[PDB]
Amino acid sequence: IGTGYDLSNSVFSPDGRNFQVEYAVKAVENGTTSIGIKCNDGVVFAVEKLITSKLLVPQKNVKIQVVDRHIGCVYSGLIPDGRHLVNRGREEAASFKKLYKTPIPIPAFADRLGQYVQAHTLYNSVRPFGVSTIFGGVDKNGAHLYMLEPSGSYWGYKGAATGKGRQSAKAELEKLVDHHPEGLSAREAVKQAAKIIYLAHEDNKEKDFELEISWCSLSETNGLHKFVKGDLLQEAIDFAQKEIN
Amino acid sequence: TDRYSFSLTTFSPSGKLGQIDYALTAVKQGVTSLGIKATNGVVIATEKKSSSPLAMSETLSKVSLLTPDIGAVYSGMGPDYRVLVDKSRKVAHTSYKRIYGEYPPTKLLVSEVAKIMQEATQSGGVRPFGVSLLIAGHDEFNGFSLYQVDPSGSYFPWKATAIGKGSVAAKTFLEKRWNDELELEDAIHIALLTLKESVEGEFNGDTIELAIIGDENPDLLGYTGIPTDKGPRFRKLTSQEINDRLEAL
Amino acid sequence: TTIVGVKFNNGVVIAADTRSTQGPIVADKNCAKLHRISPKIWCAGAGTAADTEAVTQLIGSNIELHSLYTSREPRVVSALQMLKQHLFKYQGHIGAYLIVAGVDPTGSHLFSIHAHGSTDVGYYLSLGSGSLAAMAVLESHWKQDLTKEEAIKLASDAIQAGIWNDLGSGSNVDVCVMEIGKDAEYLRNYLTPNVREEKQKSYKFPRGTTAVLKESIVNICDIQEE
Amino acid sequence: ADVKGVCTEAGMYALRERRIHVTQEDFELAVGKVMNKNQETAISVAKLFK
Amino acid sequence: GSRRYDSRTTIFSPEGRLYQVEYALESISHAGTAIGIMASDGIVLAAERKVTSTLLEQDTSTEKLYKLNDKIAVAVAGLTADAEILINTARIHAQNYLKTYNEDIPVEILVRRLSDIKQGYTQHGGLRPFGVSFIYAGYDDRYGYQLYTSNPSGNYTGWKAISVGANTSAAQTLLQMDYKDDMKVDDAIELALKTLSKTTDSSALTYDRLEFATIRKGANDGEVYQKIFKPQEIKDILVKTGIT
Amino acid sequence: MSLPGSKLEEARRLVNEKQYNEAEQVYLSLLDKDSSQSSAAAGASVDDKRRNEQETSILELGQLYVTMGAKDKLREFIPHSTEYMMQFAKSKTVKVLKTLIEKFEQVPDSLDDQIFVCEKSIEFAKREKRVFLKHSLSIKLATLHYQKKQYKDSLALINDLLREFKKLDDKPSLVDVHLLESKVYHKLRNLAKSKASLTAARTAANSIYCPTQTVAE
Amino acid sequence: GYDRHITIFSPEGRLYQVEYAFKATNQTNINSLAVRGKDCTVVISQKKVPDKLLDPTTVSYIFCISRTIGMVVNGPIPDARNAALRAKAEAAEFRYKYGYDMPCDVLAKRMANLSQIYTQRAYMRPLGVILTFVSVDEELGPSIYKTDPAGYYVGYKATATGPKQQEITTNLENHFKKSKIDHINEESWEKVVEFAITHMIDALGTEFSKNDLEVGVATKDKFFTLSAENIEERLVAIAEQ
Repeated sequence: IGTGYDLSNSVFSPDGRNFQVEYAVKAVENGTTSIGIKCNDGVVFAVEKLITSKLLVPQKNVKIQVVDRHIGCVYSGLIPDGRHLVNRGREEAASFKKLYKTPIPIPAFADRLGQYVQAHTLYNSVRPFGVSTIFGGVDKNGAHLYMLEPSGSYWGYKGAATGKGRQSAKAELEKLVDHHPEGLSAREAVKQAAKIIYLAHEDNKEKDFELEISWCSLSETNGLHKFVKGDLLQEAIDFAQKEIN
Repeated sequence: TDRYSFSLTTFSPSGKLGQIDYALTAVKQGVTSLGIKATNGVVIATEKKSSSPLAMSETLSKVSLLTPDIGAVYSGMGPDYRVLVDKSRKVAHTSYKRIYGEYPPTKLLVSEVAKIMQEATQSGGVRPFGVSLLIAGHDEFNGFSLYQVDPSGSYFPWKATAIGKGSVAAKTFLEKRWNDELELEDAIHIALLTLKESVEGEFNGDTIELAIIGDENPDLLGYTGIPTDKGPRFRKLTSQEINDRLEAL
Repeated sequence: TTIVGVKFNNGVVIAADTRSTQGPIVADKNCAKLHRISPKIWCAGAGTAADTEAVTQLIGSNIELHSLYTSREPRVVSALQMLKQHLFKYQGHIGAYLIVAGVDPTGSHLFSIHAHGSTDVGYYLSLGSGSLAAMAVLESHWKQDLTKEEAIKLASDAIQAGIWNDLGSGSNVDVCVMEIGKDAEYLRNYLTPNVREEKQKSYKFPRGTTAVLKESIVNICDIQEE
Repeated sequence: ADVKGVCTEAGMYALRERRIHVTQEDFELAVGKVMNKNQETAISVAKLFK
Repeated sequence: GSRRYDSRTTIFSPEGRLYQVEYALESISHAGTAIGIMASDGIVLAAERKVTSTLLEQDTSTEKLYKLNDKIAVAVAGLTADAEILINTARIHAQNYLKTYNEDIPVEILVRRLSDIKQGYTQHGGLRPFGVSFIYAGYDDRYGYQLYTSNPSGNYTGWKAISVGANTSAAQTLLQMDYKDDMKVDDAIELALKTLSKTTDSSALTYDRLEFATIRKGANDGEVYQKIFKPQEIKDILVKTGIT
Repeated sequence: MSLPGSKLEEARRLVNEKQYNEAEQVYLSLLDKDSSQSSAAAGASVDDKRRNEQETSILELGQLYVTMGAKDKLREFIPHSTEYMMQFAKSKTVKVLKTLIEKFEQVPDSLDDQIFVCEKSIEFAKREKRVFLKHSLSIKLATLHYQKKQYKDSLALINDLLREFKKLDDKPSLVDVHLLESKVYHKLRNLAKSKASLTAARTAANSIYCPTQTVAE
Repeated sequence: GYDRHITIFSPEGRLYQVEYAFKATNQTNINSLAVRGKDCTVVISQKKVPDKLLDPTTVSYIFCISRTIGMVVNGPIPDARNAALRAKAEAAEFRYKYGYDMPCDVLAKRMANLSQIYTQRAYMRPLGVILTFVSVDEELGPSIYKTDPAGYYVGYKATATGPKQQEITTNLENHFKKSKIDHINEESWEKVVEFAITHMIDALGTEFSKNDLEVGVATKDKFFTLSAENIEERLVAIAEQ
């Protein structure tokens, strides 16, 4: 058959597959749960952020970084690698903002990152990214939500998920879209993001976790990406307890 | 990035250059093509081949005009011919049509495309082209001349030759049928006759692409009234015209 | 040095005169200023002589390459788009003033270009130094609808009267007629109005009028044999 | 080798026509047939191995 | 990884030695034979083509004789494609020394320049060698006729008579038994045909497999004339020497 | 284009409708039109330059001759039909000529006459043209000397054809020369040499480039 | 040990590395069937959408590269967007430097050269996609050009792609033999959509609902994709056939 086929990535294997990139989906598999609920008026990201020791500072680490003022980007897998992919799209977005003076569309932005991860798979000299991102936001064309696989694949989504608890998450997001196949509220969807992080914490029920939630919504936030904090965040927390009881 | 700056043609240990040897295998996989040099023209000939009949042959090309006085026809890989035809037109303008104002002689242009060959038998990150070309033409001082440019990067002047999968049988037929006076019309009868024994699939005026480098046609010149210039010497034969000469066997 | 272009129904006619001047002195009595960008696209040049020849040559190459790589006939608009770009990047240093006429698959076209890389359209266009003179005759006698016998006259008369109202004009009026669906007809010297008056005295000297200090032979006809 | 094949092959046409001796014409049939057979396999590069 | 697919063409072996230059010379021993003899009134250059065919045009071929400048022509034996490049370099450099000093380039200068070029590739760049062997026939006023051989290592050595290509051992031995110091071009014409006749792999040597050129000072006005003989004069001079 | 078709179609139709006497005037009319159209003297009767139009015209001038049916006049046209062949001077000169000779031979208009036409063709082919055409005609000319029962004249081409295709062997045209050789030596009536050349034809027709027809004969 | 690990030749004269691309194309299981109508070109393709959670509007394999050139993609979707981006870009550039909208013929040869260079590198992976470019040209009429990872391309009377395309090739070939006219004829584009859909229902032995079809038609001076609402009006039009 020939020996090789796993030392680079601009080889193809004899079956037309990759390696590194197929190996790269397993790098993403060790990551933290991260979900996205597409509501009618925006997106709600929520992410399990583990308190891995009692020596971490609570509510001072984040894995939800904003790109421009209206696109949240949230990742799992290799966390340093993941900041670099967000960093590239802050340069790309900023270039778009100068040239055309409008906030980069979600379909335009999807297109810009996508190429980038794909470009690293075309050389033997650059390591393919081992992160999967969920990103979206609100632009002038409505709300959209994207998941970008490490393979440089992305699609539209109504709910997406990544990490270890992707098995429970994917199953729990089918239920929420069969409760409301006619759409759901962005106020409401905060509370559901809470509920589907706590059920997905059962692959990872060894430890204890901090839930971080964010939203970009047209009718409560005016289409700007902000963090879910204060009293609203504690309501969602109390919601999740009562459900898992 | 690029870190491939090391040659992938390397000396083999009992001698020879291994990539260029291999690439000549890839020449003899492809179609069969031949050229006969007369005293007033050169004829070149090839067979079309498709995936299915659903392909058109009308938009396909395998014989190309490099300059109006010099055509080419290949046997080997389709992809490599396609880019190398375009690089041939390019150097022919850039290095003799901007410098001496006119199309280059056949000896000169051949020498340039052998140097295109040469710089992919060498340099990094490249393998040899996988075609062998006949580059037939007419210049004003070496007459009609037929060449064979090869994966080595050598050229040989010829008087009739063949390349491709039926090369071995073709040239013996052509050794015995050659003569030291041929007319261009008499040249054609040889080339068709030989190409009929190397085809076993369908035979038509649409599936044999035939080209003459005869003598000058002012009906392809595009204009009249500068008598200094004399029209395309290169003239690809339409399907209708080829078909009569097929019956003439 | 004037160029006319007259667009008509069936094609387009372009005509110019053949005198080259290098200042007050008349450098050449005949020079062809009608250039061939492609077989169906003739242009002519006005402005500086040394600058016109050189870029109608340069793009001659570039458009030919284009035509063979697309495997389809050239458009006129292509020659003009490559030309506009080529002049603007030197910012009008190279003085080209061309009138580029041509038939293609999309009817007939006639265009003018100026040295900065200005382009205008027109069904009558005028350029050069004798422009002003040629414009005047044209503008009286044009009308919509011309055939080729009509049009070729009108271009030829405008250049003819353009000769006697310019000083950089002179010699023979050349015409080139590009029909639609037809190979262009280069009628060199269509109207010859001026001919040199026959000298009243011959001036042929004897042999040996001149003196020879010394002389010798150089042989470079051959390169010597063994 | 081929020379010896032209002799056996000529003897086989003596059988075909039911002659009693090898005639000159048997050599003409031999030479052609053996040659067409030898050259076909050289120029088609095919062997006796399948 | 890119490093994974690197040959390393240009490290030493444990012997102290360059595999790829050795192998290059291996393949030039396959290639066509070329012999050069420096007479005391010319240089005769003669080379026998490695391929032949009767359909092959061999009447205006000059794929072994290449002129570098007006007074220096070379015979080629090796990778012809590699040689075509350096012949065209050489021609650029020879013309260059004439442009800037207005003086005929010495044989020594052009030969050393070409050698160092080969030399650059075995030294660095990670590239394969140029497998070419040149025999240089050249004239200069200073040292008269000068004769020279260069190898892929990019080293040059003088000769009075030398043979490269196929059958080097055989050709070299023959030259030595015959060679005298008092020889003109006529003796040289006879020897060059003759050694080629002994190394040949054809049942008889013929003119269509010979390429042949001389450089004589016996051309008129005390000038060097480069003559590449036409195949029909070669056939003539082949009747004189009684080879055929 | 338009008028040449009408006239040819109508002439054949009339052979098999009304009469061949009546049809012959249509063919006569068609003939005049082709000539005139050729060197612009009636055009083509549909406008437009010669171009493709002359190519069309020729294929149906090859349908005009020996297709109307036998006749003393049709005969006489055949020595002159070969003049229009030498004029057309494009691709189809050989194509028209080949099909015409075969058709002329098939209809027996007299021994005499076939030979005359053949000789004129080989002669034309003797100057310029193709040696391929020449040598092919040589095989037909030979056949007609055989039909004449001048077997000394046929033999002369046969022996000639043969020496030539021993420098151009493995050829189906040499199967034809061997087979014709056998026919002559039958009718000179000695069978030693009749057998000898037939032996030559069987070895050389084993090429798979020989048609159903050669084997049958 | 290294001859089937960069795009250099093998002892055979083949390039296995180039060949593996052709074995990657058919792993997406997406079929395409494309016929040239009378004055249109119609291409119909599947649109597999596996999970419930994909938003179906976004799932596509019909990319608009110009007004006159669409491009239909069989093979993995990363390689699809990079071939698609390079195409749109080259279309803009052509417009820029030559002053007319790009004709398809030229885009076919342009993406072919880029394919060719990708198999004469050592640091570039050939894109494993078969793209079919459908158009209506004003000089050469409706055409189909199919490019492939090697860098060969040819025009087509019709063409199909995917792993069941051997089947589709059979139906179309019979169709153009029996009729004896190189292109399908019917004046209205709407009805070439109907004929085309029948030939995919016969060949694959499967019916198609509105979310399973995604149809692109290049007519004159415009390329559009039919909304899934409009594709049902066509599915009904097969019920009266």
